[PDB]
Amino acid sequence: SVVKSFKDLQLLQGSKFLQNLVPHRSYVSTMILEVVKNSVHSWDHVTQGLVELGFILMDSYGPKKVLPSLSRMPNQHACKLGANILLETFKIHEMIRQEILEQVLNRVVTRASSPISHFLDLLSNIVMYAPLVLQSCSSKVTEAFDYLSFLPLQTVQR
Amino acid sequence: PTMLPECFFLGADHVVKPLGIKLSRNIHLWDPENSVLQNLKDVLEIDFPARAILEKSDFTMDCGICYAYQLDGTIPDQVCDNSQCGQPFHQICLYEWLRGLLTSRQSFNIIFGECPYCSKPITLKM
Amino acid sequence: DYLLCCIQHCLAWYKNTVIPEAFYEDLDDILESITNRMIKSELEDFELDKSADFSQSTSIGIKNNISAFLVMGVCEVLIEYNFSISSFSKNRFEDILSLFMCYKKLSDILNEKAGKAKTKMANKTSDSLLSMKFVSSLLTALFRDSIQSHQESLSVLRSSNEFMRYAVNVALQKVQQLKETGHVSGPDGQNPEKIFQNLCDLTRVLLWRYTSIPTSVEESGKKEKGKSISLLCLEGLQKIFSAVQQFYQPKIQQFLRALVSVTQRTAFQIRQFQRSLLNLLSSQEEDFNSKEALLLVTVLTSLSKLLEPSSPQFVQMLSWTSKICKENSREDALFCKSLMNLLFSLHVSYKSPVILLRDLSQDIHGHLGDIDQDVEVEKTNHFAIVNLRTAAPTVCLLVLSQAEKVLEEVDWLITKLKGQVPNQPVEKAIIMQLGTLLTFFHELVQTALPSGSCVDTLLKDLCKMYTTLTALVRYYLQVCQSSGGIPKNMEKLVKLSGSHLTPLCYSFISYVQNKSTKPIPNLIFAIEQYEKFLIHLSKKSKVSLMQHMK
Amino acid sequence: HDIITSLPEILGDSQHADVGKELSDLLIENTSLTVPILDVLSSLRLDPNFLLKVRQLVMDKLSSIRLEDLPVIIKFILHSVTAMDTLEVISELREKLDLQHCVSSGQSCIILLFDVIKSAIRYEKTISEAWIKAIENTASVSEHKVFDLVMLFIIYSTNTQTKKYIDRVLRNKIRSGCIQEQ
Ligand SMILES: [Zn+2]
Ligand SMILES: [Zn+2]
Repeated sequence: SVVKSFKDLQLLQGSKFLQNLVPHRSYVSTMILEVVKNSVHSWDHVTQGLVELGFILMDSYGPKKVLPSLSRMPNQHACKLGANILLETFKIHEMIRQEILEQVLNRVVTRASSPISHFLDLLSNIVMYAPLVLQSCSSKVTEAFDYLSFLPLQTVQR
Repeated sequence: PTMLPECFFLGADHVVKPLGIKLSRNIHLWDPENSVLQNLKDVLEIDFPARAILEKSDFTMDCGICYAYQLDGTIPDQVCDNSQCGQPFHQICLYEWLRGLLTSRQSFNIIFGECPYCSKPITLKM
Repeated sequence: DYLLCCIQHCLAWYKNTVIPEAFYEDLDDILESITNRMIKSELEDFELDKSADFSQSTSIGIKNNISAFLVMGVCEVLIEYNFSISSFSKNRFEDILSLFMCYKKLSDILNEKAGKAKTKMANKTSDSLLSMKFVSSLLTALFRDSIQSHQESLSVLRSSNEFMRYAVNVALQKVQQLKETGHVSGPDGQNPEKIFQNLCDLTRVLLWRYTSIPTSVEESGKKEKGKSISLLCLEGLQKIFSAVQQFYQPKIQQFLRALVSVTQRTAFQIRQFQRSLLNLLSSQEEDFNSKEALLLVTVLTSLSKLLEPSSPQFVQMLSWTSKICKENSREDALFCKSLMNLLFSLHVSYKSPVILLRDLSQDIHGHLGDIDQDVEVEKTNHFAIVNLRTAAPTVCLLVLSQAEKVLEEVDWLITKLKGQVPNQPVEKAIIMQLGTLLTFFHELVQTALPSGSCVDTLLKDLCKMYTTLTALVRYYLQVCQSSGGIPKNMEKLVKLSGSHLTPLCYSFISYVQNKSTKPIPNLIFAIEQYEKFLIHLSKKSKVSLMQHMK
Repeated sequence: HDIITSLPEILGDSQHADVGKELSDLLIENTSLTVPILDVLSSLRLDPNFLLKVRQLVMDKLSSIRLEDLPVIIKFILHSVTAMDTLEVISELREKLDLQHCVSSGQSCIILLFDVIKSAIRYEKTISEAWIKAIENTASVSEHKVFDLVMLFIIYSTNTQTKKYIDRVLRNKIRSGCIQEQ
């Protein structure tokens, strides 16, 4: 549905003929993000699905083609949807922290073969936003330091 | 000591949020040459009260269930997220209360329920 | 090389910052000795060009290549140092010129040595070590600065050719680096704001050099007409604007305040750029530097991304572009290709192009003629940029690809209307579009195309046309029980497709097959499916649509 | 303890092997100094062949290490896996460990242990698939120990590609009369 969303939106925006005819319907992206704002309060059962979802988005539509319209925009926006989600949640749902964090790191460390640019970008945003929330989840960092020896160079500095 | 201590905030979730946000965004401005207070003041960008009146300011500071202070070391700390109630409680009293009621549902370490006094959504994390 | 670069940056920082004692002078006098001796050094101190010919066979050739690049980098770093010492001493500029002459000699040696083998090594196009901070300074000093305390001494550097093309090459290497990575090489190529600042300043410099001094000032030589500095600065401009849209989209206003919303700024910039393109074209040059024209239309395409399709300046752009399409002949395929690309890109965000596609197809039909060699049609009045060598190989492909885009959009519409069952105006706009595409194909099928990509693409697009008609009549089979009857406009559409299109389709199949694998079977499959489903529709619609078919 | 850890800054790139040898000679001699030796030896420059010998040399003495250190040793063992040796070393480890002897004192160190494993298998996939085979393939002996359940649970808890595989294994185990109440 989310891919379809973005295909639709790309086709619309490139094209005024469709913009004249179709009334601007909200896109699924937007709906999900709005879910997340309403999510804030008391919605543990939705958020725990959210996280899984977003990581499915990232896993699936992280880049591969360097190791165009069609492969970039509804993939780039998929991945960065993932990211937007998980950041927005990480602002407000303070109990699914260390599981974003640990899942990020889980995709950081080992792969180094699939391009992983997006994950560190995510991680940067995550951390910058509140690092004080990682002195509550600190151990999860120090065990990736034990793998810092084994990592390609661009990965480590960044 | 001058280094940042582990710190966090009790009270109203709607009141606590701008403190955590402001801390998080400005925490890089923390500086370990000053004092803890002199750092905290420009980091959290607020002042403290110096003995407003610390024995009785103007609040029945008791639990409002057990109507005591000092139940077994514990302090009134868990409060309502409401301007009109703001009623403190104890962890123990409010836990036993919410665990009874039919409305309450338990996630992993959290229980959501209704404040005894005002019947507004109140959270307890064990 | 890199060591000295670091050193001199450190020492410049030490001067500027640390003092506001008896240590930095050591390094100063070391450098000054290196300067004075490297001046009167030449090439047999390092046994270069003469004793070892830098061969990529031997170890010693590798030694000489590595050494030469080290030297070149050293040369550059002392250029930076000698510049950084004083306020524009003549003697130090003579030293810099001498260093540059050494460097450029080495460059023309290495160019010969990459002329023996191929330019497969990216080692002479390896980075310079100059800071982008530096290069901004260098170009400001060369072009804009006219302070007499510096003028007498800089006028020797201004007097260069090779030096000036070197200077812009350096900036271009920084820009290419900034595009390909996130950032550029040298010092403070990792804080983005500093890189942005140097971007803006480079941009101002190259704009000034392009606009103030024109391109028609080439008094160097007829080899330098593809290598003019007035060309290189505009090339840089193009890469800068692309790079800054790509990386620094949320700062274009503060990017433009170097050069009020985006509309008026961009409009004023476009007017100057497009006047530049006009005077280049309106010069009516028979030699015709197509490189500069291609780059001018490229930059205009790049800039036109920040005009809103609702702005009057957007419409000014579109009218101007269509005017260029209506006037200037300019016999070079890539000019026409880039310009038509621009025209369509601007046009479609204003309205559907199927009229223009039809008119362009009319032009195509004019010049080539027909299959039967007995249709005299010429409609050159419509669009001047249509030639024997342009419109036949080239324009057909673009106009058909755009028509394919139109068919994809109307296909999406047809899909949404099938799934839906907001009703009437949707189908009305759809059938309007489809009628104009049908007249478009009426013009295209009549033409005689060359046997290259043109014929198979035309047949494939006509297969897409029949598929769209199939989806349409399928939707009518879907809908005709609920409403009951067919709208008159659909009857007109199917009449025009029966009468106009299909006979000439058959004639074109015969014409392509007579002249001597899958698309033509696919086409006859599509046409038979169309006829079958039209039989179904004409029975289940209570309207006789086979009297219009033959 | 101090001088040993300082060893690699001191020595040049030549006289390493004999030190490795001599240190391995100390390692069979004294168990107290497993950890720091292994630390040093991961840091010095050795032949791959010597490493493998030291791997087997530590693993026979795996019961003997006082509890505290046991974690860090396995860290070593499980960085020091190739794709191909996986199953022998894993099978040996799975055999040799106990969880029975060890037991705040016992439990904390065990918890750390399982962390180390958790880490290992999180951050390197092949350990997981091999490890389950080393329980599945040891269907024979009824005598299976506390460990094997705990580890199956853990791997179910982590990476989820394996869940179906674990499930099938656990069924085959139950019907077969291996896995039972006690
Ligand atoms: Zn109480
Ligand atoms: Zn309340």
